[PDB]
Amino acid sequence: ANVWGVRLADSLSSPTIETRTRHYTLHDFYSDLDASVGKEPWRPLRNQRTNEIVAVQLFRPLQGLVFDTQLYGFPGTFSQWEQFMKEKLRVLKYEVLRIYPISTYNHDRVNVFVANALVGAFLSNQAFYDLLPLLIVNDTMISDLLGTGAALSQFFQSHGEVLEVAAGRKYLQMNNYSNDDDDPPLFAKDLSDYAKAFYSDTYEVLDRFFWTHDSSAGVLVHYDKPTNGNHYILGTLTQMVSAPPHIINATDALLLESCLEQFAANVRARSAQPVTRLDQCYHLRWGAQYVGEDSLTYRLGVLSLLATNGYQLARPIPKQLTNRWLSSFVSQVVSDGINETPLWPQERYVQIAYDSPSVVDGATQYGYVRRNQLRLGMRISALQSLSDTPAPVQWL
Amino acid sequence: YVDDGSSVTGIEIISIENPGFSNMTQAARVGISGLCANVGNARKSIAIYESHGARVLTITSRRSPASARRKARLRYLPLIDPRSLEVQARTILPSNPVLFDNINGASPHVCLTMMYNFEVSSAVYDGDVVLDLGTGPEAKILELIPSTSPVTCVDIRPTAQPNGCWNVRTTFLELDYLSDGWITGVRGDIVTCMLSLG
Amino acid sequence: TTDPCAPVKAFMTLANMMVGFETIPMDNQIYTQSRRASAFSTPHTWPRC
Amino acid sequence: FMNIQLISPIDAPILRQWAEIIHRYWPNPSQIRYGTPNVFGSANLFTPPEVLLLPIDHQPANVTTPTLDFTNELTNWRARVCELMKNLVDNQRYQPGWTQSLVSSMRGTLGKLKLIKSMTPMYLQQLAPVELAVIAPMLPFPPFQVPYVRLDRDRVPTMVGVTRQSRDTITQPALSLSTTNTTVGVPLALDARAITVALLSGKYPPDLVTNVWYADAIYPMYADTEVFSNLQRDVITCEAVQTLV
Amino acid sequence: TTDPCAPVKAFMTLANMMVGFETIPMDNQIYTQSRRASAFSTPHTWPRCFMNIQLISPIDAPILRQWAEIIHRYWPNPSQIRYGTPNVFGSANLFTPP
Amino acid sequence: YVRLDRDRVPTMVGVTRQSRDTITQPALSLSTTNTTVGVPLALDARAIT
Amino acid sequence: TVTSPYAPSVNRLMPYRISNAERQISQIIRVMNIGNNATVIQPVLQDIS
Repeated sequence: ANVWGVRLADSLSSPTIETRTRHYTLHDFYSDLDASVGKEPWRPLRNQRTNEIVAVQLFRPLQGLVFDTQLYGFPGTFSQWEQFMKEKLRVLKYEVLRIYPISTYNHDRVNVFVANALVGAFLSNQAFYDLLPLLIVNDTMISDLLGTGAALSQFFQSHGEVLEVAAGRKYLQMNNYSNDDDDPPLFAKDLSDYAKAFYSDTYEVLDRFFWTHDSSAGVLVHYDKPTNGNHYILGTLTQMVSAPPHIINATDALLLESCLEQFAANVRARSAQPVTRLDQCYHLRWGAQYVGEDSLTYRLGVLSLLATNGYQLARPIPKQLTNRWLSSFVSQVVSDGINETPLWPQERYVQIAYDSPSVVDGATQYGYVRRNQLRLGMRISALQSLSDTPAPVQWL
Repeated sequence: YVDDGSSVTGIEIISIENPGFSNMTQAARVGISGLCANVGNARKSIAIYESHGARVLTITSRRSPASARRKARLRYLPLIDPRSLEVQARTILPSNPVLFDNINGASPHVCLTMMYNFEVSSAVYDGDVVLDLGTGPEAKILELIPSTSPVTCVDIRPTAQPNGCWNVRTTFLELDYLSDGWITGVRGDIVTCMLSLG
Repeated sequence: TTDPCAPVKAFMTLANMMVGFETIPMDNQIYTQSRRASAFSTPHTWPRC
Repeated sequence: FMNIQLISPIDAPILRQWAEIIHRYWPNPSQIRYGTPNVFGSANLFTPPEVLLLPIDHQPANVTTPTLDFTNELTNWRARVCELMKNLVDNQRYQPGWTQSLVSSMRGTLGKLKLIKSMTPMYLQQLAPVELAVIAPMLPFPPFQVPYVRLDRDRVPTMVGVTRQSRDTITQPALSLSTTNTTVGVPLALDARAITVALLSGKYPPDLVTNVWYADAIYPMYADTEVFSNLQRDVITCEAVQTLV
Repeated sequence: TTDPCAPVKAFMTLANMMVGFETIPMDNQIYTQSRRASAFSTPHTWPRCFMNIQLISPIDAPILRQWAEIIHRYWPNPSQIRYGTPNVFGSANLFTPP
Repeated sequence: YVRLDRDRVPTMVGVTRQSRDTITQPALSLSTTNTTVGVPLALDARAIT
Repeated sequence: TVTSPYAPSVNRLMPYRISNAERQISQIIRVMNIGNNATVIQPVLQDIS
C-alpha cells in the first residue's frame, strides 16, 4: 503493498500490442462534418442515478472550444444541442468544399491544428477565412504555422521554433449538471484554459524553452505516442472543486485522470487485443522542485509511475467514474502512511523495472529507460474480480 | 488490429472510380487483375455507390496463404475482361468490411471438402507430377499442391482458369475420363479423384 | 449612388451599429466587424459573410 | 466562500451566483519575457531570470492597426457584473419595491454600460504587458516579485523578509534564517473610482499604427547611461561587504 | 549608388513598412523583421530569407515574395568598358585588367 | 562590382609596407578602419530620382 | 534599433559586466533599507507612472 490507499497484490499486468495510427486526411475531415447517426464526434456522458444526459465528451474535429461558453450560444438540452451542431457543421462544410474541391480526396493530408481552430473560430464567429488557405499541410504540421500570423492569438502563437497552442474543453457541461455525487467528474476540462501545449520538432528546443520561462506549476509529457508531434503540457492554476472535502487544481486533476485511465487499462489487458497507447500516464518533468514533497502532486506522481510500471488497484474501478468515488479515492490517497514501493519519481527519465510486463521501452524511441538495478518481487497476471452476492454467505 | 497488407491472411479492398458507361483503362484493368492474382479462388463482393459526389466501386476479398502459394505458380498474371463490370448502371449500397463473413457457418459438404483437400495436400510432396481426376465445384487443386509441382486436370466441362504464363507446366482439358485411349498420352505419378466417382 | 460597393456599406453600417449585441463571422482581423463601413470600397473587401 | 456548497440557492441565490462568478471568471496570472541577461545581470530572486509575473492574461498583438473588440476576460468581467445586477433587479423579492419605469431604465442603463466601447481592456492585454517589458530593465529599483496566486488559500505569500546576521553559535544561513528575519512590506491605498473611470472611458488616437508609435516613443529613452552606471555601483556595494568581513 | 549592398536595403525597406500584415522568417530571436533598413550596410548582416527566396512562402508574404523575386531577377548587371591605352601612357589599374 | 553574390563582396582595403617573407608587428594601414569599403558619403535620393 | 561598427579598432575598456550574484547581493542590500518606508516607495511608483 500500500502507498496511502491500498492497491492490489502481486499480479501486475499491462497491455502488450500497440496499434499504429494513420494521418488525418481531407477524406476523413469531410466525413466528420456531416455527422451521421453512426459516426459523430460527440458522445454523451450521463448521470448514473437519474440516467440523464449531463455532459458531452468531444473528439477529433472539434477540440478547439477555447473561448467562453456565452460566445457560442449553445442550447441547454442535449437533443437540441445535437441538432444545432449538425445544422451548423454542414454550413461550414460547404464553405470548406467551395475553396477546396472534393476531386482532391485521395492522399491529401490536412493540418490538425488548423482543422480544430477553424471550427473553433466558426462556432465563435472569429475570423475563420484566413485559416482556410492554411488547411492543406506541407513539409510538416508545425513549420507551416510558426511563421504565420493569420489566426487569432488565442488559438495558437509562436515563440520561435516553439509552437504554443491552447488546448481546451475535452468535456462540455450541459444544463442539468448540478455537481451531484453521482455525476461524472470532468477533471477541470469544462473550463476555458486548463493547460497550454508547447509543440516543437525536438525536445532539445523545448528544454531550452523551459530554462528561460517558468515551470512553476509543473510540466507534463506523453513520451509514448504524441498526438500531433512531440510536445509538453503546462498546467495552469485554475481549480476544480468537484469533491467537497478537497480542492484540486488543474495540474493535479490533469495527472489524476490520466493515472486512473491507466489503472483501468491495466486490468482490461488480455494479451491478445491491441490498444492505442501502451501507457496513458504523464510523468511530471521539470517542476518537481517547485512542488512540495509528500503533497498531492508528489503522491499522484508516485501513482503515475506505479500505473506505468503496471500495478493494479485493490478495489475495482467503475466503468463510468462517479463524483463520490473520486472524492473517496482522493481522500484515501491524501491519508498518512509511507511509500512501500521501491519506485521513486525522477525528473531526468521515467524508469521501468526489470520484471515489469510493459514492452513500451523497446517500442518508443527514448524517454523510457529500462532500469536494471531495482527489482520488485511480484509475478505477472491479471486480477480476477466477480459478482456481489447480496446475501451473507455461510463460512466454515 | 488495423490491417496494412503485411499479414499473411487478412482483408484487402480497392476503390476505383467508374464514370458512366466508360470502357475502363489499362491501369484499372491491371489493378483488378492484380487483386485477382493477389487473392485467388475466394469470393469477391462489389459495391457501386456515389461517394463524395463521384461514382466509385470497391472490390472486397480476403487473401490467404493458399492464394499466396497460388501466386508463386505464375510467371505473368493474366488480365480479366471488363465485360462483367462495364454493364453495371445501378447503385449497390456498401457495408463495413468484416474478416469473417459467414456468420451462419460452413456447411457439412464444405467441411468434408476441406477434409478431402487437406489429405490431398498432405499426400502431395514437392517436385512431383500429379493429375487431377475431376475438377469439382471449383479449381481448388491448384492451391493445394506445392508451387514447383506440374499438374494436369481432366473434366467434362470447359475450364475457366487462365491458360499460359505459369511457372511450371499445366494442362486443362476435358474428355469425359471414363473413355479409353487417353492416359497413354499423358504422364503423371499420382491420381486424385475427389467427390466425382459417385 | 453609383459606386458598385454601395450594398456592402449599407449592410455593414448595421454591423458596425450592433457590435456585442450580436456578431457575424467576418473574414480577417483587419476588415473585422467593428472596422468602419467607409473602408469597404473594393470588391476584394466584400466579406464572405 | 471557500466552499460554494455552503451557500444554499434557496436562501441566497444571488450570493451563490456571485460566488460562482468570482470562482470562475476571475483573471489568472501570466508571464512575459524581458531584459538581456548577457550584458545586464538578472536581479530578480524568487523567480527564474528573464520572466515577469503579472496578475492578468495577455495576448500578443497580431495587427498593428488596432480596432475594437470585446473578446477578453476583462470585458467578460464587466458583462457578468452587469448581468448579476440585472438578476438582482429581476428578483421577485426585490422588484415590487420599485415602480414601473424605474426598473426599465435600470435595465437599459445596465445593458448599455455592458456595451460601452472602451479600449482599456484591449490595451491591458495587448500593449500594457509589452510596455512593462520594455520599461522594466531601465529602472533604478529593478523589479522584485513574489508569485501571484489566483485563489489558492494555501499558496498566498505572507511575510517576505530578509536577514543580516547569524544568531548565536550556528553558522549555516539555512539554519539561522528562520529566527533572524525582518519582515518587509508596506500597504499602498489606491482610489477605486479613478480606476473605474479609466476602465470605462479609454480610447485610442484616430489613426495609430503601433510599430510607428512605439518607434519614437522609445527612441529618446535609450540614450541614457544610468542603467549602465548602476551596474558599476552594484559591484562596489558587493566588494565592500567582503572587505568588511 | 556604389553600395556593396543596395538590394538588401531595397528589400528591407518594404519589409519594414510591411510589419503586422506579412511575416517572414529570420535567423535569430534578436534581429526582428522590423529592424530598420539603414543598418544593413555590411555583408555579414544579409538575412537568409533574402539569400534564399524559397523560405518566403507565397501565402504568408505574396507581395514581399514578389519584391524579393524582382530584385533577384531584374536588378541591373555590371559590365566593363575599355579606355586609355596600353603600350604608351601605362595603366594605373590595380586588381583589374589594365 | 558584384551584384547579389555574397561570397565575393569586398569588405576591406589595406596597404602593405613590409616584405613577404618576414614576420613583424601587424601594422594595418588607416584605410582598413572604415566600416564600409572606403570613406562613406551620403546622397539625397530625391534629386537622383 | 541601434548600430555598432564593423572594423578593426583601437582597444577600449568599458567595464560594465557583473555576475548574477553581485547583482542579487546589491538587490538584497537595496531591499533591506527600503523595506517599511513608503516615502521613498511612492516617488518610485510616481516616476514610473
